[PDB]
Amino acid sequence: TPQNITDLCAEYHNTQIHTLNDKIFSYTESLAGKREMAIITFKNGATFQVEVPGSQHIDSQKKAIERMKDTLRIAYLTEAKVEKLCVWNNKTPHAIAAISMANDKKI
Amino acid sequence: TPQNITDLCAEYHNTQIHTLNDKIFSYTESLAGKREMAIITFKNGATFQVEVPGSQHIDSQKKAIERMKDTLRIAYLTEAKVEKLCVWNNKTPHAIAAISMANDKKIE
Amino acid sequence: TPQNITDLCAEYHNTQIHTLNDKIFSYTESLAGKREMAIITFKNGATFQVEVPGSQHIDSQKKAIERMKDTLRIAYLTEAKVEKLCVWNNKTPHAIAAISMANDKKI
Amino acid sequence: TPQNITDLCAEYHNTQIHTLNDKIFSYTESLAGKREMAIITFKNGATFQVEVPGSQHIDSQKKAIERMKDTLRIAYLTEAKVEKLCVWNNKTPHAIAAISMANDKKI
Amino acid sequence: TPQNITDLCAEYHNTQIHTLNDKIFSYTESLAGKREMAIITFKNGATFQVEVPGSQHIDSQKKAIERMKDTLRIAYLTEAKVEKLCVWNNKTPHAIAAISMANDKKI
Ligand SMILES: OC[C@H]1O[C@@H](O)[C@H](O)[C@@H](O)[C@H]1O
Ligand SMILES: OC[C@H]1O[C@@H](O)[C@H](O)[C@@H](O)[C@H]1O
Ligand SMILES: OC[C@H]1O[C@@H](O)[C@H](O)[C@@H](O)[C@H]1O
Ligand SMILES: OC[C@H]1O[C@@H](O)[C@H](O)[C@@H](O)[C@H]1O
Ligand SMILES: OC[C@H]1O[C@@H](O)[C@H](O)[C@@H](O)[C@H]1O
Ligand SMILES: [Cl-]
Ligand SMILES: [Cl-]
Ligand SMILES: [Cl-]
Ligand SMILES: [Cl-]
Ligand SMILES: [Cl-]
Repeated sequence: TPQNITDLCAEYHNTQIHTLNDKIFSYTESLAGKREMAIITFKNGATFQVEVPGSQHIDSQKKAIERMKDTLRIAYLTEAKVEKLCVWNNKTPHAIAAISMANDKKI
Repeated sequence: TPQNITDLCAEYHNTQIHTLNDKIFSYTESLAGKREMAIITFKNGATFQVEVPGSQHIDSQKKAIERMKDTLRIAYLTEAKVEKLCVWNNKTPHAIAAISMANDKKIE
Repeated sequence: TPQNITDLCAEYHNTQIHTLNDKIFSYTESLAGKREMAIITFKNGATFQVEVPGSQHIDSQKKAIERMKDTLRIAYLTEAKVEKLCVWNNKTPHAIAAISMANDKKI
Repeated sequence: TPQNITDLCAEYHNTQIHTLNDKIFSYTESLAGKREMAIITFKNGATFQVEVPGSQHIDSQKKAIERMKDTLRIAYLTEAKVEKLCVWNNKTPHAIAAISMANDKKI
Repeated sequence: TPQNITDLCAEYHNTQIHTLNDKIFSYTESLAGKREMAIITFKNGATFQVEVPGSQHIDSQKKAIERMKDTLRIAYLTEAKVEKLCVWNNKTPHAIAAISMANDKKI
């Protein structure tokens, strides 16, 4: 089992780490058919999505996808500082796989 | 896959964007039979709903409909600034498809 | 489709609007068998319930009942001002059908 | 239908009211097998549980039990004043059946 | 039935108590297939996980695992002081079984 987001990311193909050390700039969610997703951006312009659930996901991910959208909403609303995101880069926008938050970390 | 609410809205018929850049003024929710819905207004009278679930909605939307109602309630309570709404304009009040929030975006 | 709580209320038999313009004074919830319900009161003495789910409710209402209890709890804990309640008056206490909140509204 | 926690409590065998008028001192929760429960204590030492779900619970209580655990967590974190608890006194620690909160009530 | 996290811990093999009396330093969560988990750390370098649901877990634990992840996220965001963690020591990082929070306690 990995002990941090960097080592978790390294277990998967087509993933990279983005280091943000920043709060989320915008949050978007949709209930439109076939676009039931969230999108977040950072102030520089970096954009990310939580993918629409689909056949690329296994059953255990269904709940985790819903959790990630809860997490991003509350993070946005509390202006919580996001440390890193693990993403799949074979999607546009990049698709969120994991998130870390560590407000007090010296950078 | 769209990158923002405006491009998202352009994928659908009978939709438009409202640019609000303002907090929600009132939040109403109902459990009454056949009116299981939410209604929000902004200070000068602009009014929106989250539709009662029905045969126009597919199963993948059911969770997202419940999520939107949660988002609107917490936005109302925290006085969070709503940037845009994507709505269907073939309903009255206009029916919410998507929402974006971006507090620090400089308005022009 | 109604655009406000007053118009929504007028659609049903056995309903009325209470205008409170006040925060909730007390919140009570129960997990006891056949009394899985919530009760709120206001400082003016008014008492209301969120009814136990039963045969008088249709399937589409089950989720909304749980949502109403969530909404009343967070309103209570944040001292959110409640504008109006739409209630059924053929139950004692009066059974909540809809709630509206509008902090800045002038009175 | 009862109008308050005291009258609700008196409808059940093996129950009693505790008048606390105080915030929760500690909150404990467990995911360990057969001990999927919550425990709260007050500064006077009073200790209570939200029981592990079981065959003594009817289906309508499962959701209410999960809600009660949500309510206690948020009450703990916001330091909300608990007015009264209704508890089953045939379990040790006594098992929570209902809760009431009423911050502005005189004591 | 145990009345506290220490006595709860002593009912299970391969467990131990960590006393932290400190807020969570970082929170990490993942939706990646087969790594649907959460990881928290403390200032002192100590790292803990909430395990991916699996065949080591009984059905009644599934809801409680999801609840624990909710509790840790909200604790991290509010800077709530964690008192003790009960963990399994036959996993790396140590797997969380229970958590207690008691802000006003004398150390
Ligand atoms: O688990 C979800 C992931 O599934 C992979 O197969 C896909 O390449 C990724 O882009 C992401 O969708
Ligand atoms: O997905 C929900 C939408 O479904 C469409 O068919 C309808 O025209 C819209 O008004 C909206 O109800
Ligand atoms: O939908 C809930 C309502 O159902 C009605 O039939 C009943 O008369 C009301 O008191 C209320 O229970
Ligand atoms: O519904 C839960 C309750 O069920 C009763 O039968 C039992 O005596 C109580 O202690 C409590 O467990
Ligand atoms: O219930 C979860 C636990 O199950 C045990 O059998 C295992 O040894 C622990 O490490 C933990 O996984
Ligand atoms: Cl892979
Ligand atoms: Cl793509
Ligand atoms: Cl009617
Ligand atoms: Cl009884
Ligand atoms: Cl064991």
